[PDB]
Amino acid sequence: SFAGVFCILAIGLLLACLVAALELWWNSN
Amino acid sequence: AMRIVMGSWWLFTLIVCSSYTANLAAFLTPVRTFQDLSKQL
Repeated sequence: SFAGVFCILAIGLLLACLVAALELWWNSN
Repeated sequence: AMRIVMGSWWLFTLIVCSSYTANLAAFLTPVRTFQDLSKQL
């Protein structure tokens, strides 16, 4: 409530990093 | 994008469900205040 978006935010930034990780997999291959 | 879309419908879920019980704050709670000092003002 005060932190309802807070706990889910870092989860979303973890999900954010997987995309750029696959794009670095594309920058390697 | 398909991945910050996650952040979209979740706020479309969360904030409306978060909008909920403040209606009871408007709903539930003549006199309202009972202190000797609070009625001085």
